[PDB]
Amino acid sequence: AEYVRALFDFNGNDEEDLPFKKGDILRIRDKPEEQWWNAEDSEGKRGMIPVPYVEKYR
Amino acid sequence: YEKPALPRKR
Ligand code: NA
Ligand code: NA
Ligand code: NA
Repeated sequence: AEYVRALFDFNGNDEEDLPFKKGDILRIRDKPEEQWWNAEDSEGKRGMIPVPYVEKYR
Repeated sequence: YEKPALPRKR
């Protein structure tokens, strides 16, 4: 699995999006676009995330 | 500190 960590907050402004807050660890599910990836949070919610707002989890 | 640009969608 591929995990990322949020660097910034994201409100989730389209309904496909997954909102998140800085520090959230998210699992990457799919990369349909270069900068928008499908991700899942610690509650199991899913949606699209802006890649610029996250880093590799390590 | 400064937030990146929110990227364009397809
Ligand atoms: Na991994
Ligand atoms: Na927000
Ligand atoms: Na969703």
